[PDB]
Amino acid sequence: DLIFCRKQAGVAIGRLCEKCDGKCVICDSYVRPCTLVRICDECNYGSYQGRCVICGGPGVSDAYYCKECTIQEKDRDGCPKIVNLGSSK
Amino acid sequence: IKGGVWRNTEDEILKAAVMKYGKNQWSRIASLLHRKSAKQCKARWY
Amino acid sequence: QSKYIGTGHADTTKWEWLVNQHRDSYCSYMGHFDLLNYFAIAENESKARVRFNLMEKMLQPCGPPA
Amino acid sequence: RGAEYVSAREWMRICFELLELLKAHKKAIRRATVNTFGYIAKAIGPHDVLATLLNNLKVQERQNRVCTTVAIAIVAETCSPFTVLPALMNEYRVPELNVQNGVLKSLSFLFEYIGEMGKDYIYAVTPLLEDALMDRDLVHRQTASAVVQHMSLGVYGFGCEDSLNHLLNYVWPNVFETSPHVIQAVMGALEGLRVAIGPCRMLQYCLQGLFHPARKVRDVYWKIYNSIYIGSQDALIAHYPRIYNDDKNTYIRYELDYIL
Amino acid sequence: CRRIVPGQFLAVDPKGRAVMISAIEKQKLVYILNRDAAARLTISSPLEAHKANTLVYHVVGVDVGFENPMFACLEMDYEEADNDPTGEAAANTQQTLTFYELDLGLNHVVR
Amino acid sequence: AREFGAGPLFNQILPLLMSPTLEDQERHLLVKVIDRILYKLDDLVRPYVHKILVVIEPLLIDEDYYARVEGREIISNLAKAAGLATMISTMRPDIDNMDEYVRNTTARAFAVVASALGIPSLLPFLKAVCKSKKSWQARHTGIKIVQQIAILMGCAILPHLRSLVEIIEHGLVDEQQKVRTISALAIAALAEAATPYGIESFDSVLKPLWKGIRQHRGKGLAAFLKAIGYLIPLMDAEYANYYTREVMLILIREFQSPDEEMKKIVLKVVKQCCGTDGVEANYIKTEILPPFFKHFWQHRMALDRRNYRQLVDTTVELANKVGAAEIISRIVDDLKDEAEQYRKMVMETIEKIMGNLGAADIDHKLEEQLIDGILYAFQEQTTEDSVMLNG
Amino acid sequence: TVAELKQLVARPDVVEMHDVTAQDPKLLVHLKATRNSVPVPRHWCFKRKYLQGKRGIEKPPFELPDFIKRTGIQEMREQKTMKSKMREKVRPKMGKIDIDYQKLHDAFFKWQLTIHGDLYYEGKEFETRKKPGDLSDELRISLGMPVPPPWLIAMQRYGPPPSYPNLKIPGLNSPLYGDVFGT
Amino acid sequence: SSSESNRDRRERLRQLALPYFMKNHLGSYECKLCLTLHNNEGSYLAHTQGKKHQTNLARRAAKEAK
RNA sequence: AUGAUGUCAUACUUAUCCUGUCCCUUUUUUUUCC
Ligand SMILES: [Zn+2]
Ligand SMILES: [Zn+2]
Ligand SMILES: [Zn+2]
Ligand SMILES: [Zn+2]
Repeated sequence: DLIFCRKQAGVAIGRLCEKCDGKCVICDSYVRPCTLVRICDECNYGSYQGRCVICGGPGVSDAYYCKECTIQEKDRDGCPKIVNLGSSK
Repeated sequence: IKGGVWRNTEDEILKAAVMKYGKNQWSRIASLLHRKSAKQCKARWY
Repeated sequence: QSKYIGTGHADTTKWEWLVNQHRDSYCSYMGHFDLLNYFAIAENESKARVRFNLMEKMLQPCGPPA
Repeated sequence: RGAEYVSAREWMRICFELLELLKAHKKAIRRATVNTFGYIAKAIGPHDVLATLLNNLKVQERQNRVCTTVAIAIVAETCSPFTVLPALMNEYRVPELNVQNGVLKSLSFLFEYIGEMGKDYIYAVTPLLEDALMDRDLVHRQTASAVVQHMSLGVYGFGCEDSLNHLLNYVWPNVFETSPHVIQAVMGALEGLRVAIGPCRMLQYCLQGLFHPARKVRDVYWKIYNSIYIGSQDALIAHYPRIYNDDKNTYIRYELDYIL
Repeated sequence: CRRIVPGQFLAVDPKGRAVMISAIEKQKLVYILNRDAAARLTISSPLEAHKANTLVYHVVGVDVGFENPMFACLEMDYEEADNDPTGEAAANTQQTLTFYELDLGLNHVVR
Repeated sequence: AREFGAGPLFNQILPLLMSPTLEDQERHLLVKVIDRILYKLDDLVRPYVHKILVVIEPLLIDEDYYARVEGREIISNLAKAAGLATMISTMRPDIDNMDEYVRNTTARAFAVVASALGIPSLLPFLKAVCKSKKSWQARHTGIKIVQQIAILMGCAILPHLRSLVEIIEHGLVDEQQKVRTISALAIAALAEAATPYGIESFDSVLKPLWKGIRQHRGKGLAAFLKAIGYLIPLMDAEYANYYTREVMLILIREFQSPDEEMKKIVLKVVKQCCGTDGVEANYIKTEILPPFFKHFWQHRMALDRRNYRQLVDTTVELANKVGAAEIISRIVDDLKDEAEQYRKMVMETIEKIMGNLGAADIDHKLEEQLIDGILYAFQEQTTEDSVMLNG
Repeated sequence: TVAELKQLVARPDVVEMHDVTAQDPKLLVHLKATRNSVPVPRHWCFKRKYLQGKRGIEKPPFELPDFIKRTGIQEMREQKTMKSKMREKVRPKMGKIDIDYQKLHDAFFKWQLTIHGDLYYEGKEFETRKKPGDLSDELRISLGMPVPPPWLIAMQRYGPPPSYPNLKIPGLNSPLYGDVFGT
Repeated sequence: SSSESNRDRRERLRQLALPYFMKNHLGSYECKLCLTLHNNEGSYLAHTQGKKHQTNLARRAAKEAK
């Protein structure tokens, strides 16, 4: 019902809302923000400008990856903007 | 909300509790069980 | 996983697994300047002709399937 | 910020009041709560407050216990855990099981927050993980495995791999099960162990399982072997063993046998 | 060094509009370059040329002045060779030369 | 699932999900069971596909949003679950169906299935449909399908944009009206998801459109204005100089129509046309602003929702060009107006404006009227909301 | 044939019962005998789901590493009425542990398994690592011999045991230090 | 916390009424005849107070007496 | 000496949950008069 879109990673910076603000996306954790999130403008566009990567609210900050997902190199896969398995809006 | 079906665990624990405390103290026995009241424990005994 | 080449599964055959590790070895050879140069030294050719023979052996190796 | 203006007695009372704030149905409440608990942990110092954490009845599940666990972590950071560990490790002794798995979680988050500093304490935790990973009940194997994970990412590159191999022994039997949380746990485990130990040892545990007659073993060992395969696919080359060539196919890669 | 991961072969347009990066197999990516308002170089978002089961011998930039850029990709398909138990596809299979055309307006890369 | 088979289930379900007395929750739950069983059954559902969609397509048009995202999800799972030819061969007879309802919701259905199985697979079907010579209703449907594909897929339309345009272009000149209207509308949706790229793909479409801009009365006109509106940001500031300067006239003249569809369109238009970097301030300041604040700022608008928002945005952008003190200076006096929602509107407008441009431009007296306005409006609050506070 | 398949391997012992049913035995024969690789765990074909609580009910709860034992925390940790608990909140006393931060800056620095060839499986604990030639301390005490165990004097006369034929025990054919008198 | 008192009180009550029931190295209750694991001793006791647990003791009774 | 079938029951897991959210459902026989 909820899974990654995994379109090619662009240069656009990730945007998280109030709620999701502190979370590293994949590890679900708050620890050691280090690197930065990138998603395609196909996932981030228009009404998605400054949109949350998750809930669909306005982004108040930018997501940072953990060090855990860093060494395991998961941050380099397709754009980790969750799509519900209906549309994205 | 508290009401519901009686369970072998609740029923055996009711046996032991009645054995230990005695017949006239219901509030003490209802204290041990969950989702059941004193009236229900007494009427369930008798 | 599927769209990631080299993905295995329970039904994976010998032939496919070994031809995989072959092709990956060859991409490593194309990759590392030195080890390539070692190959050029040992069997005398150009760096070029080496890489060329490898690129010929990419699809074949072990030969036909079963 | 200030924290000096108020006497310690007031503080510890604040603690014993903070303890039941963890019934909150909201996540941000618990957030601020734990971080505060760390701050006052700095204002006082570890032993008393971590003892007050270990007082916990564990009474309900999540919703929460494990928040107290997080407090044990952050408290172990705020002043050196280099002090705190023996108390905890002793408190695994207690026969009550849910708090045993509790302190296992405490180790997990603990290494997650400490990172590099685990280059020492690995040894201390190693035999206890042995006791925990050896299974009383599944949650032991699971949580302990998570500990092995975060430890395994944290210690990377510092030369402690040996004991991590030893622990990998006891990790290895747990590979088989259908329980989602323990199987995904074990997956994270063996991934961290992949990066820490290096692929060669992993693959040396994953070879024979690939072609085994049964379907189960192949399903799993191929899942593992894929996890090992995607990352570090570049470094695997050396470790594929020698496999003899059959009739129609040449399975020997002779390039590696060119000798000057 | 990977099989499918780019960085292996590298080409760029004479006008420097778009640089094309490529692996040995399956992945050929393009970054478009334009100087900023200050004439300082800014890089675009990537694109995807992906073509399944295709070996890339070499990639060379192509000259088209102020046009939709072209790229010369040497390719070969082994999918003919894997499904041919006889071994005929080992021979009788010629490496395909393909020119990809980047298109700025449509902002994708079409064969 | 695998045991009972899809036949008995749907036979015993579809009546319930069809029930006239159905709840909200009960509906949603039956939707859940349909999903969960359709994660398993794959080849089995082929006979029931239409028999499903007939109940499900009403989920796509609904007041509830979550109902809509659910519906799109389960039709995605159904189409991908079944085969392409299953879907196609299934859903043809609903194209010419007398009722337009089924035609519409069916169009959104094709949108969903096309998101599932991709545009190029389904193209020849469409491209065959829009050229159907039987009757117009079909072509109307297929064009609507082009649109709903534009909305759903959105940014991802990009590769096949050319072929899509090449399909739709033949309807702009058709003798029937609807087909023309909905056509140009679909161009609009395209370009809006086409945000700037692929301008030349729309190329051959233009010259008729501009011509039509002259001769049209009524809704179709406004529709063209919608299309052209979303187009202009995609043109070159030189060609779009001329073309824009032509659009401005009609844009002016058409402020006054009572049609609210009209006012929406021409509004967003004014945003895009006059928010163009290649437009001169003074020309807007003279020609536009006085009629703009005259007709557009009224208590018909603000009570509505979409008109409220869009109005906010357009005004914000006009501020972004002509500057701050103008707009604010004209709308300050309305902070003291009776109604709330209106005060809320000008209040959030001032908020965004002073957010972007900065307060430095503001003079003294107008600043007195500012602070007094903001206190006064803040002193009467019928509801609790952030707009006044953040403001 | 499972018979002749055993002639094609350097260590045919690796071939087992279900091995002959493998989809590719002609390889797995060559893998399973690979130099340093380790065997698959044995808990499958046992339907018991990898464990039971038979031997696991006699285990100790836990025992600390000696480095943590010398510290002294063990005695500090060890009860309370409810009103004393609400008194413990109103009264409260501080510093019950009162640890020495020097000591816990000392132990883990100043003071402070298995190789790769092993892997754990379900029931295995002690046995492999009491064998012919290897006994426990106390039973030495009952035996009462000062530092062969004396019935390996009779393993001279009557012969090497049928049960453990590979046997060597000290002084006879096995040419011994501490406890372990045979291997 | 009130919940904590119940756990304590329902262990002691199942200790009074209690030779087979025990507690493993973890905290769970177990019947050493039947090899069953019980979430709460009272819940476990009921299984311990059941007619199946009864039988398997008699069967092991006979099985030893032979 | 733990197989299968049962809507008995209790523990337990996931820093999952509990506040986010309304924005393109606007669908009709073209039809706003110096
Ligand atoms: Zn995407
Ligand atoms: Zn969010
Ligand atoms: Zn992460
Ligand atoms: Zn029993």
